[PDB]
Amino acid sequence: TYADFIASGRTGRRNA
Amino acid sequence: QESVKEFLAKAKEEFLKKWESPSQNTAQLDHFDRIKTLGTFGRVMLVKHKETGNHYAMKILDKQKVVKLKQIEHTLNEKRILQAVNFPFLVKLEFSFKDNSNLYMVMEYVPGGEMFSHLRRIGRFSEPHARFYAAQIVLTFEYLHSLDLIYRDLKPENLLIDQQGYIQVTDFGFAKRVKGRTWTLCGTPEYLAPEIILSKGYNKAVDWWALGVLIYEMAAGYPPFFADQPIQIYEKIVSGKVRFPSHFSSDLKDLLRNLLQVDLTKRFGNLKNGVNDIKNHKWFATTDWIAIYQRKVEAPFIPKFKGPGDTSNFDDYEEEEIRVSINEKCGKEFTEF
Ligand SMILES: c1ccc2cnccc2c1
Repeated sequence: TYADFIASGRTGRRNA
Repeated sequence: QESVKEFLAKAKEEFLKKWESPSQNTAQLDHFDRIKTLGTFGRVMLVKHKETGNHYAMKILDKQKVVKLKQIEHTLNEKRILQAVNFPFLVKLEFSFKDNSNLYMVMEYVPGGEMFSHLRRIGRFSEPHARFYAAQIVLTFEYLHSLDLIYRDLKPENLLIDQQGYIQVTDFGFAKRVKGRTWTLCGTPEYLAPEIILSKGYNKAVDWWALGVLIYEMAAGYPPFFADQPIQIYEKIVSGKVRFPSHFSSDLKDLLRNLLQVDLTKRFGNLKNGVNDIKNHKWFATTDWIAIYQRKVEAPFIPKFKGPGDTSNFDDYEEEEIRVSINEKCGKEFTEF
C-alpha cells in the first residue's frame, strides 16, 4: 500500500 | 450545547458584519520588500513590511490568468471570506489590494511550513498526532459550516504548522458561502468527494469526506485513493471500496468508513447530529475539544526555524518578476476586490 503510493509518483505537492 | 450555540451565534454575527461591508485597498505593493517565493494563477511570496518590519505571506494572482481560468468569483470569494473570518486555526489576512495587473492578499507569515512537508519527511503521524491535527480541522469546519461556508480544498499542502505546532488553514480559493448546494468542479484529485466527480449538486458533506481522506493520509502516510493518473483515482473514489493498513486502530477504521461514505446522505458530519457524530466518536474519546481550541494541548512537534523571517521550511522556486503593466487590466471584473 505505502510502497504502491510511492510507486504512483504522486508523492509531491498536489495541484488543484 | 448552549456554550457552543452562543459561541457560534456570536461568531456568525461578527462574520456577517465584516461580510456585508468588506475591507478594500488596505495597503499597496511598495509598502513591502520582497524576500523569497514560498510557493506557486499565481504564487505566494514572503515579504517584509518596510515600516513595521513584520513578515507576511503575499498571495499574488494575475488578473488576466484568473479570468482565463474562470476563477473570478473564486478569487472574490477568497478575499471576502479571509477578511471576515476569525478563528484560531485560520490564517489571518492583514491587507489586500490590487494594481493594474494583479490581486494581492497579504497574510501573516507562518514559518513552520506545510503539514505536507512534515508528513512526507516523517512518513506517517501516529494516531495521537493525527488526532491532534484532525481535532483542529473538525473545530474549524464546525466554525466555517456554521457560517454557511464550505472549504473544498482540505489537504496537507494547505495546512501550515505555526510556531506552537498548531494548524493554520490557508488558501480559501475554493471556499464559498453556500446555504444549499453548489456545482463547481474544483478541488484536488485525491481529495475529491464522489459527488463532485459525478457532477452532482453538492454541499458541505464534501468537507467531511475530505477530512476522511486527510486523517487516512496523516495516519497511513498515503491517501486512501491514489493511482498514476487522476482518471484512475476518480474510479477508485467512486467505487465505494477502501482498504486500511493493519496498523490502524479499529476505532480509526470505523471513523474513516463513516467519513469516506460514498453516499453523502450517510456520511458522518452530514447526519441529523451533524459534527457531533464526529466529535463523539470513540476515536476522539481522549480529545479535549476546549483545550485544543484554547491551544493548551502540547503539540506533536514544534517546527524548527530561526525566526519570523526564516524560509527554511519552504522549498525553492524560480524567482520571477512581479510584473505590473502600465495599463489597467480587467478593471471591471475585479471592481469589487
Ligand atoms: C502559502 C505558503 C506559505 C505561507 C506561509 N504563511 C502563510 C501563508 C502561506 C501560504
